[PDB]
Amino acid sequence: RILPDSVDWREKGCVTEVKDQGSCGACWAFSAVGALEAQLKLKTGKLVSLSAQNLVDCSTEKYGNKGCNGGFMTTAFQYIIDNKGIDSDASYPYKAMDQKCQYDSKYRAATCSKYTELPYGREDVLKEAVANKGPVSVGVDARHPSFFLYRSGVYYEPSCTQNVNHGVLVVGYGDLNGKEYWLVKNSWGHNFGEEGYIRMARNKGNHCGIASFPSYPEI
Amino acid sequence: AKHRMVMW
Ligand SMILES: [Cl-]
Ligand SMILES: [Cl-]
Ligand SMILES: [Cl-]
Ligand SMILES: [Cl-]
Ligand SMILES: [Cl-]
Repeated sequence: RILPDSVDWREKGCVTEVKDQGSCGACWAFSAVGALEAQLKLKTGKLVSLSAQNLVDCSTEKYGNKGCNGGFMTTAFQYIIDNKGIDSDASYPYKAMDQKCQYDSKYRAATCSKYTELPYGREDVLKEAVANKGPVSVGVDARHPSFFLYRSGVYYEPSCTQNVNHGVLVVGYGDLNGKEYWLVKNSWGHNFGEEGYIRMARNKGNHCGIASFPSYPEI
Repeated sequence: AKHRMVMW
């Protein structure tokens, strides 16, 4: 296999609508469902938004996760594996608050058989995974207003570190007139960035920790 | 080394 110079999973219909997590630290759950959504499309041909709320409510203390106070994409995947399913967004809609677990196997929209973690800081391996496996869940350092106020172009933040805090989804990569980037789906609604997306600097020494903790699920 | 996705 030869790696393409650019990849965009939106062009294979493997990426759902941008979501808005609202005033709730559930980025981890959106990142996890976004990665699984792509695998579901590849597996079944169906593009279905999966329930971030299912994860907030049900993948809890046993998985190190704390609902609107943060969690882990990797252990979200493990909950879906353990639970033998996750509900669709439409059946278990998102409320930007912690709720009682309400999973109902009757509305299961996807399963998960395994997940894979990529080596820390390896943007070459991240590129390979995005090209050959699908969108990849990642953490980034987003605790800078420059991130919240991003509008267009390739984002580069000299104040960034590799200590990541915010879960997002890499759905592609490319370059903008030679400025290489990662195409990142955020969960701050469509008014964020470029229609909900941010293009973050690529091959700039693991900029903002984008390749610090990548993972992706399979079905 | 992975931290929750704490300072939200
Ligand atoms: Cl957030
Ligand atoms: Cl920080
Ligand atoms: Cl939105
Ligand atoms: Cl909107
Ligand atoms: Cl944060």
